[PDB]
Amino acid sequence: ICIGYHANNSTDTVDTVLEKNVTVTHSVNLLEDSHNGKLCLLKGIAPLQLGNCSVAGWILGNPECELLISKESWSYIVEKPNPENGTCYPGHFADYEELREQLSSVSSFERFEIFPKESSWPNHTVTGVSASCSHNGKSSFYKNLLWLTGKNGLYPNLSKSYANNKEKEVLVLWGVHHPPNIGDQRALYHTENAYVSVVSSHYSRKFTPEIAKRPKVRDQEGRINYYWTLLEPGDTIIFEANGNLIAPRYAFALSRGFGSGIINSNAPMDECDAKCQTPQGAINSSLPFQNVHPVTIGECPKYVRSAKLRMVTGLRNIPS
Amino acid sequence: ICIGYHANNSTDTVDTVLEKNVTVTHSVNLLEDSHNGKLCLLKGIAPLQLGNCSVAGWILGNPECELLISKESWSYIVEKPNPENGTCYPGHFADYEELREQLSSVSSFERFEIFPKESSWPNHTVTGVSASCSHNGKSSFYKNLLWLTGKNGLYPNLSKSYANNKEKEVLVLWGVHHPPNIGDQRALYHTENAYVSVVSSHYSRKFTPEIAKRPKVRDQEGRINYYWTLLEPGDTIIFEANGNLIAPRYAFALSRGFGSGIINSNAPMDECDAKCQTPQGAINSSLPFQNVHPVTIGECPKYVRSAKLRMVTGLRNIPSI
Amino acid sequence: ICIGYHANNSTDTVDTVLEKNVTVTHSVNLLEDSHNGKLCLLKGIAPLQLGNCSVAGWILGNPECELLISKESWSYIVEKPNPENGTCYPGHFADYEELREQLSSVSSFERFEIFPKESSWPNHTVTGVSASCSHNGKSSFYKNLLWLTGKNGLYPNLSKSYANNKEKEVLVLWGVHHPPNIGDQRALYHTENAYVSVVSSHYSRKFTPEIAKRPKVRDQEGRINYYWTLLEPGDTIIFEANGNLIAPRYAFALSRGFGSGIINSNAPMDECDAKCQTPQGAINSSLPFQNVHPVTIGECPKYVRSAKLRMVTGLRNIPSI
Amino acid sequence: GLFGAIAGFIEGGWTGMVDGWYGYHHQNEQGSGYAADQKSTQNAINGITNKVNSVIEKMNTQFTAVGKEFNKLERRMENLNKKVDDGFIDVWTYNAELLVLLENERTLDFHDSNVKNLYEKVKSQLKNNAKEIGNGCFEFYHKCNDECMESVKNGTYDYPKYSEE
Amino acid sequence: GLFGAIAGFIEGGWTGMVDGWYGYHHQNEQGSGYAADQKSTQNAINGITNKVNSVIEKMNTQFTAVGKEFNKLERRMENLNKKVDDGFIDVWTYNAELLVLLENERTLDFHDSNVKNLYEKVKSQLKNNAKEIGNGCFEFYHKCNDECMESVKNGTYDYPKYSEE
Amino acid sequence: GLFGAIAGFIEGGWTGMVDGWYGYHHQNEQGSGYAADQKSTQNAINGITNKVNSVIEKMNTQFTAVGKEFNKLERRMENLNKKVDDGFIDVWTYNAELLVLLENERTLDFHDSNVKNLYEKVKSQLKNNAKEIGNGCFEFYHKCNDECMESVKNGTYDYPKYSEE
Ligand SMILES: *[C@@H]1O[C@H](CO)[C@@H](O[C@@H]2O[C@H](CO)[C@@H](O[C@@H]3O[C@H](CO[C@H]4O[C@H](CO)[C@@H](O)[C@H](O)[C@@H]4O)[C@@H](O)[C@H](O[C@H]4O[C@H](CO)[C@@H](O)[C@H](O)[C@@H]4O[C@@H]4O[C@H](CO)[C@@H](O)[C@H](O)[C@H]4NC(C)=O)[C@@H]3O)[C@H](O)[C@H]2NC(C)=O)[C@H](O)[C@H]1NC(C)=O
Ligand SMILES: *[C@@H]1O[C@H](CO)[C@@H](O[C@@H]2O[C@H](CO)[C@@H](O[C@@H]3O[C@H](CO[C@H]4O[C@H](CO)[C@@H](O)[C@H](O)[C@@H]4O)[C@@H](O)[C@H](O[C@H]4O[C@H](CO)[C@@H](O)[C@H](O)[C@@H]4O[C@@H]4O[C@H](CO)[C@@H](O)[C@H](O)[C@H]4NC(C)=O)[C@@H]3O)[C@H](O)[C@H]2NC(C)=O)[C@H](O)[C@H]1NC(C)=O
Ligand SMILES: *[C@@H]1O[C@H](CO)[C@@H](O[C@@H]2O[C@H](CO)[C@@H](O[C@@H]3O[C@H](CO[C@H]4O[C@H](CO)[C@@H](O)[C@H](O)[C@@H]4O)[C@@H](O)[C@H](O[C@H]4O[C@H](CO)[C@@H](O)[C@H](O)[C@@H]4O[C@@H]4O[C@H](CO)[C@@H](O)[C@H](O)[C@H]4NC(C)=O)[C@@H]3O)[C@H](O)[C@H]2NC(C)=O)[C@H](O)[C@H]1NC(C)=O
Ligand SMILES: *[C@@H]1O[C@H](CO)[C@@H](O[C@@H]2O[C@H](CO)[C@@H](O[C@@H]3O[C@H](CO)[C@@H](O)[C@H](O[C@H]4O[C@H](CO)[C@@H](O)[C@H](O)[C@@H]4O[C@@H]4O[C@H](CO)[C@@H](O)[C@H](O)[C@H]4NC(C)=O)[C@@H]3O)[C@H](O)[C@H]2NC(C)=O)[C@H](O)[C@H]1NC(C)=O
Ligand SMILES: *[C@@H]1O[C@H](CO)[C@@H](O[C@@H]2O[C@H](CO)[C@@H](O[C@@H]3O[C@H](CO)[C@@H](O)[C@H](O[C@H]4O[C@H](CO)[C@@H](O)[C@H](O)[C@@H]4O)[C@@H]3O)[C@H](O)[C@H]2NC(C)=O)[C@H](O)[C@H]1NC(C)=O
Ligand SMILES: *[C@@H]1O[C@H](CO)[C@@H](O[C@@H]2O[C@H](CO)[C@@H](O[C@@H]3O[C@H](CO)[C@@H](O)[C@H](O[C@H]4O[C@H](CO)[C@@H](O)[C@H](O)[C@@H]4O)[C@@H]3O)[C@H](O)[C@H]2NC(C)=O)[C@H](O)[C@H]1NC(C)=O
Ligand SMILES: *[C@@H]1O[C@H](CO)[C@@H](O)[C@H](O)[C@H]1NC(C)=O
Ligand SMILES: *[C@@H]1O[C@H](CO)[C@@H](O)[C@H](O)[C@H]1NC(C)=O
Ligand SMILES: *[C@@H]1O[C@H](CO)[C@@H](O)[C@H](O)[C@H]1NC(C)=O
Ligand SMILES: *[C@@H]1O[C@H](CO)[C@@H](O)[C@H](O)[C@H]1NC(C)=O
Ligand SMILES: *[C@@H]1O[C@H](CO)[C@@H](O)[C@H](O)[C@H]1NC(C)=O
Ligand SMILES: *[C@@H]1O[C@H](CO)[C@@H](O)[C@H](O)[C@H]1NC(C)=O
Ligand SMILES: *[C@@H]1O[C@H](CO)[C@@H](O)[C@H](O)[C@H]1NC(C)=O
Ligand SMILES: *[C@@H]1O[C@H](CO)[C@@H](O)[C@H](O)[C@H]1NC(C)=O
Ligand SMILES: *[C@@H]1O[C@H](CO)[C@@H](O)[C@H](O)[C@H]1NC(C)=O
Ligand SMILES: *[C@@H]1O[C@H](CO)[C@@H](O)[C@H](O)[C@H]1NC(C)=O
Ligand SMILES: [Zn+2]
Ligand SMILES: [Zn+2]
Repeated sequence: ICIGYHANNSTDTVDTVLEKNVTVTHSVNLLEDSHNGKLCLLKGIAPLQLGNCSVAGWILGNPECELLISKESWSYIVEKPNPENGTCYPGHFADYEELREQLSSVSSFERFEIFPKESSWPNHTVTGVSASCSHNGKSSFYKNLLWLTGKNGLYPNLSKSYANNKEKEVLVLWGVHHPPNIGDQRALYHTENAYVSVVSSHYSRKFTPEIAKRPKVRDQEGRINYYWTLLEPGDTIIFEANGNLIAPRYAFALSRGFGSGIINSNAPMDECDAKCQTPQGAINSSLPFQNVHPVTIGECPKYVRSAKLRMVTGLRNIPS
Repeated sequence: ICIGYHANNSTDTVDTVLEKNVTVTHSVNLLEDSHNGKLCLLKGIAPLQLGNCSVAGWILGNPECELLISKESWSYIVEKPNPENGTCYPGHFADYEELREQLSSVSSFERFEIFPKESSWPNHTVTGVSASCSHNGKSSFYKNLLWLTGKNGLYPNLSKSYANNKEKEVLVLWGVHHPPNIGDQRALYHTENAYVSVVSSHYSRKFTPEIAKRPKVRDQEGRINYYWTLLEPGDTIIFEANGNLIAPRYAFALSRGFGSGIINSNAPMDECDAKCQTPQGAINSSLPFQNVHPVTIGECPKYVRSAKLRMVTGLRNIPSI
Repeated sequence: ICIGYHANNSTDTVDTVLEKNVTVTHSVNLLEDSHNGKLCLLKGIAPLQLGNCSVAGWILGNPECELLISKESWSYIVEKPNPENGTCYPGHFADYEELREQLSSVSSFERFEIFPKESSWPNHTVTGVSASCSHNGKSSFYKNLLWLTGKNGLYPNLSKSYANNKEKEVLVLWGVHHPPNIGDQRALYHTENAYVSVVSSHYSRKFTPEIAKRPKVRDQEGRINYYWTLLEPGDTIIFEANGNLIAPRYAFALSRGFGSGIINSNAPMDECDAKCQTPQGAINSSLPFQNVHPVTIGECPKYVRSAKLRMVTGLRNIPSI
Repeated sequence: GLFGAIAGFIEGGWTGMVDGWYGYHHQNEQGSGYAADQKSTQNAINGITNKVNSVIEKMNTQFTAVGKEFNKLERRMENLNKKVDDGFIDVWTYNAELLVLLENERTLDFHDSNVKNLYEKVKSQLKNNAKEIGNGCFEFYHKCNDECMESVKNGTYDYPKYSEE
Repeated sequence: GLFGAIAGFIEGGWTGMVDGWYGYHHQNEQGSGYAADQKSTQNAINGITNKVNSVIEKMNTQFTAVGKEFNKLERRMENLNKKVDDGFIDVWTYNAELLVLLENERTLDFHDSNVKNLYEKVKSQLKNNAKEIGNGCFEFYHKCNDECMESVKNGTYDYPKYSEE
Repeated sequence: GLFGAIAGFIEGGWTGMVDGWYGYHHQNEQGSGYAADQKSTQNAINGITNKVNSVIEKMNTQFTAVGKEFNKLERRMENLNKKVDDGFIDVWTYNAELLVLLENERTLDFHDSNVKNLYEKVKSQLKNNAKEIGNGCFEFYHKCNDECMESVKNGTYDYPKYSEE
């Protein structure tokens, strides 16, 4: 009778302390390296795939973002690294990176017209576009904002209020226009002082137009600075202006949720129902570690820089 | 002669690497799980109990915070998650969250009347209160700020200066008021242009009033924006305004220290002494780990989400022959 | 025949899990504790030694920082903990700390006269200095900005544009002057309105002078606020103004690079070629850890608070034949 | 390695042996073969399954961790985010890599103990009944058939020693 | 477990023995009883006391750690704060749980070593002086009285072996 | 300590022995001396060198990390920054110190095993050819010269026992 141990044909290398390249009979992967390569769903729900639009263009309605206006639910957001459709008319997006974080929290929308184009602004012209915001061969403008202009040689004092009876927080966006000439300012709003007041119960900001010559971006010398605020259930927001107001047309009743986020990726869309998604692809998660991408969405394994993570289960293999 | 080992009836469960539920002769709970349940003292000194007041009210002196004005030294601060007093006059508290962090460093106060109400402003009416800031049924205002108004149909040019001889940093507070009508602006301050200048050697800001209609908050259509700055030893602060200045009355000479903090807690106060305080209760720290709360104050065991942290000391237990 | 083990005279104490003070035959220090004591070079290239100047003064051209204007390349930057040469003419430095973080990435400069003193401003006097910015006994001014004044009782509408053809981001600086009196404002710019427009395709700001009496710092009651913006390749920056514009004179075409940084250190400069530099001194990095300083430059050992970290290699020492 | 059995006085494993990690190779007149042990084998499998499972358990699944997008004036905060993101990945990498490295040695030393502990419990069984060659083998002076040989699992022996001294 | 003593060739512990972790149960004609060892016992307590204290030493007390309360426009900075605070709690929770888990197997095997180290040093003393039964006991050829029995702590024996063959 | 060799049945080391970690001290009539082992020493050197190299490998070089200078209305971001810097220093200090502390006992016990593994393979070779005294030494009944002495590392023995019984 002889007492011994098992051995097989296994070529499973393992790095232990005091000895490398140690072949062993049994082990376990312990690290996920392969990925699906495609943009999957997330436990059924589909991601907000933005295409050529940036979040700025998606939420403001860059007219070239026509198709994104429909979708009001999603599991996560995917954005191109350099989307050419966004603030089609030049201007600054106040707290833009934050609105990304606000929306990165959002799980569902209720897009609704706070101030309907027809009948919200009588006595003010609303038929105003820019070649900067051109769509389908014609000059256009954002679908969610609205350019108020003087009507019949007059831009009468403006004052509009909205009441949040949506029992959800309502994201209102608006803009202020700065003409390049004093000529453009006088012909457009028929006044040179021009105030623009926006008041919620916890938000106040008075904008005044700074007229000056600026370098042409999207062949436009003027600018429209884009602002926005959250309006809690019950709150009312008061709009007052003498001219230069880029009024809100469509707003959003935001629904908050659990882990969502914006990712950058060139991976294609598929019908796979993955539980974890990364910019590189989905992951069929069973292991504790992974090394495909630090960006991750859902229930996923911890990302690590490692290549191996061997972890023997059996014993040394010694044939011959 | 026989070689063997000790054993008892101990039921001390322990998870080892190759076996869970391993019974052992001796072990030790390496993790603290029980807590005092009350807001205790911290090495004898008591914490600043804000009651129904928020930091906004305590530092501005919400008349309804009558009782917090005495305490001027403390080990830590307790705040209700949703404190019902605070501002009381609607507006923005410029940099609120930083000022909370500023006081989180403070170990003691010396509240003093930088601009005494009586004799600071002759030729300016200083008798101003609001129903929005009511105390004991009557209309009132903050204890530390002051609302200057026109006197005899006149709001003369204002310039008041303070030079810091307290050789401690002085937290200077003030505010600017925004009427809803042009009438209130004109009827109250006797001018519609209205400037408000506040200039130190490290702080300069010019304030101008924005008149407009706003949603009613605390039955008020106007607003008062609350500002503030620390003024280092030797420095001077100059307040100038043509109207709309809520002048400072009391400011604070800060003494900085280590270890205080702002915690939110509904646990009650007692006379127990304790080395560690959490929003949940005090902790009698002798272990290196704990799991009652991630927020902690004083000298405490490091917080972990763990439930056991057992750590056997003895060996396996095998009774009954 | 007997079987035993090695021993030597080694006094290497080490700590095991169940025993302290274990003397052993062989070990390794595993932790770097000694350092060079001097600010050395880094793989040959030398640091931008700022001397008595602060970043604000170096990049603005504080006349007292005459000698720093030449250096346009470096491995790292050193600042005295209390540099007495900076913004000689008082004012706010808009986003100073950010401009510092901006310069931490820059590996090379290209300082060039964006708006040449002679020929950039005819019809405006540019020979304006202040005793606050005195250099070598005479009042001077910043070497990179330029003080535009009235000429022949007129401050004509100003407009100067620059186009970035350097294929690198151009760090443009400028400033706005706020007089203390209304007298100085009218006497200096011949107007009380005074606008200042600075416009890129990604930056727009209109500056206005807030005139008020302020505490004299560097015996000056006025102030100059320092603004700046990086200008992207292809972009153009337009400056328009009615007065109070401290125009840019010299700009910087920044070249970004790898791991550089700003450190505070009072150690002297030497000629050593260290692979790692810390505020305390250089480190001849071979060990995996270090404890001289948490701040580090180059490729260095991980900083830890530890004192020993021995790690035996040999075995227990049992001498005496 | 740590114990003298594997790669020590038992210089190899047996490709012939399947159905387990440890066992025996009896050389009897009623046929020979590699009878795989049962008690210590399943015990080692139990222990190794808990090691693995008790180790992946200590790793909570990474939930949504995405980039943060700072603006032109927030480089400091932009770097701080990177310092946190990287500083932690560095910590989890080390924790992950150092765990397999050290605990792999323990596992081999763990198996070594089991085989060496199996070499015992038979020397404690075959007290005087067989000549021990230091190769992990026992030549019986006995003529132990496949009935008493299968009695190495328990042991109720036709005990009398045969004169072989 | 790792060594064969506990739950191995000594399948149980002695409730009778107190005054130590290891010891003996001598069966002499002058009375029996559980004489608990001292040297290996106090030596073991020293080490376990060192391990425990050397482990809690490596854990500095916390201190005041307070929330940070951000505003409605500082959402990014809030998550980064939540990312740092949570990220560190995890690194400490994991480490703490993984430490007792790994170090428990080490302590249990340490007592195993200590016991197996005591089963020896008596076989090394009773070379030909007693019959070794694999239950951790030694039946003496000698009639070792309660004078030489306590001389198992050291051993200065009237050594000549008596035949029992 | 963990194994019975060091401070156990071989209570000491030999200053005389150099050129290796383990070996022998033969006391022969043809001269004595400290012939240091070769195979077990260099094998232990390979392992501890890999241990060390495998430990510092797992520690990335700290590239530029510098202070960040926050503003007067940025106490919060200033404190959060310090919370990160300190938190990571705390984690690396504990990871570093706890590793040498734990790995020190493992390294010492590793040598213990190597020596106890050398005490065997010689007790296992000199089955009946030498007297085993409990001080880690073997008294030859043989007068083993400098030919069979280097034949204890290996061996094709003039095996027949000559009587001393
Ligand atoms: C939604 O998103 C889509 C993208 O999917 C976007 O459509 C693109 O819009 C841009 C304009 O913003 C278009 O780029 C233009 O291309 C024109 C033709 O291409 C020329 O150059 C290429 C390469 O050399 C040649 O192959 C070709 O034969 C042409 O020479 C071009 O005419 C445009 O260039 C100038 O023209 C206009 C007015 O005439 C004016 O904006 C500028 O003068 C402009 O830029 C000039 O060049 C540089 C730029 O590198 C600039 O720095 C410089 O200041 C300008 N010069 C002067 C004197 O000022 C421009 O390059 C593009 O073709 C469109 N389509 C596609 C498929 O890309 C929509 O506009 C978006 N809709 C929204 C947001 O509503
Ligand atoms: C934080 O915020 C709250 C306010 O939101 C405040 O709590 C209340 O504080 C007030 C005092 O301002 C309490 O209100 C009443 O005061 C009367 C005075 O009591 C006598 O006490 C002595 C000796 O006799 C003297 O000093 C004094 O002059 C008086 O002689 C008292 O008569 C009131 O009692 C009850 O009567 C009515 C019935 O309708 C009711 O309106 C009161 O609210 C209270 O009703 C309820 O009954 C029972 C028994 O009291 C009680 O179990 C129940 O909780 C009460 N109500 C509620 C909603 O819980 C009363 O004392 C009042 O008790 C305090 N609590 C509440 C909930 O209002 C805190 O003091 C603030 N903390 C600070 C500022 O530190
Ligand atoms: C940061 O800021 C300070 C001030 O800007 C500066 O250092 C201090 O001040 C001066 C620099 O302005 C330092 O050096 C001086 O050198 C001059 C004379 O030496 C010769 O210098 C050059 C080159 O050789 C030539 O012009 C010519 O050869 C000069 O003769 C002179 O300015 C100083 O001389 C003495 O007299 C002045 C009055 O003019 C008096 O104020 C000084 O205190 C000084 O007395 C000397 O004190 C020092 C202290 O020990 C020492 O040298 C000795 O005891 C005294 N002199 C003698 C002969 O024994 C002076 O030599 C000066 O040393 C700096 N002081 C300290 C304490 O360091 C830094 O250099 C700046 N760093 C920068 C800008 O990077
Ligand atoms: C480049 O860097 C150099 C440093 O190498 C700078 O120079 C140093 O800094 C000061 C400005 O030049 C000089 O400081 C001096 O200190 C002396 C102390 O007695 C004295 O000469 C002055 O200080 C006070 O002295 C008097 C009191 O009796 C006052 O009349 C006098 O005006 C000063 O008074 C008050 O000082 C306090 C400070 O606590 C202030 O709070 C008050 O505001 C001051 N009074 C008033 C009315 O405002 C004098 O300041 C120092 O000599 C000088 N030189 C050196 C070598 O350090 C350069 O300025 C700098 N240049 C740049 C940046 O362009
Ligand atoms: C993102 O941006 C790019 C450009 O800004 C854009 O890619 C364009 O997509 C559309 C559709 O995929 C393409 O428009 C087509 O152009 C060619 C002909 O040159 C054809 O694919 C189409 O013509 C035929 O197809 C259909 C019949 O089977 C009919 O639809 C049609 O009448 C024709 O018969 C159509 O003209 C365009 O060419 C590309 N450009 C590229 C790929 O460079 C993309 O759509 C944008 N994504 C958005 C806005 O979501
Ligand atoms: C210190 O804190 C106390 C609370 O602890 C605070 O007093 C409370 O204030 C609110 C508002 O004054 C009260 O809540 C009210 O409930 C009553 C009846 O139950 C209503 O009349 C109020 O309704 C509104 O009425 C109109 C319709 O909406 C509006 O035009 C108007 O603006 C009112 O908001 C409101 O629902 C509450 O009763 C009191 N009292 C208590 C005990 O809570 C006090 O004001 C704080 N200190 C200071 C100085 O403000
Ligand atoms: C080991 O053996 C089986 C067949 O006996 C085979 O399927 C497997 O691929 C082999 N692996 C090798 C040779 O690496
Ligand atoms: C490492 O890899 C295999 C075994 O893992 C084997 O060839 C040898 O040990 C090493 N490689 C070479 C080329 O020797
Ligand atoms: C717009 O026009 C008429 C005046 O022509 C006015 O009576 C009416 O009320 C106005 N509607 C508004 C301001 O909504
Ligand atoms: C305003 O103050 C002046 C300051 O000298 C003083 O004469 C008087 O109290 C006031 N002026 C009046 C009452 O005309
Ligand atoms: C009072 O100050 C205002 C602005 O500060 C100014 O217009 C007015 O001339 C001043 N009155 C004086 C100096 O009498
Ligand atoms: C500052 O000066 C005033 C004099 O008006 C004095 O009352 C006060 O005590 C001084 N401060 C200190 C700390 O002494
Ligand atoms: C709890 O508090 C102290 C302070 O840590 C501690 O030493 C003591 O044993 C406990 N009991 C009492 C009554 O303080
Ligand atoms: C550590 O050991 C050294 C050398 O054996 C000795 O000098 C010193 O006293 C010891 N230190 C202790 C036990 O703290
Ligand atoms: C001032 O400069 C402008 C152009 O920069 C020129 O038109 C004008 O004639 C100049 N005036 C002089 C030189 O007096
Ligand atoms: C660094 O300095 C010299 C040159 O590299 C070298 O001889 C010395 O040993 C080094 N010091 C260390 C590694 O502490
Ligand atoms: Zn369309
Ligand atoms: Zn000079």
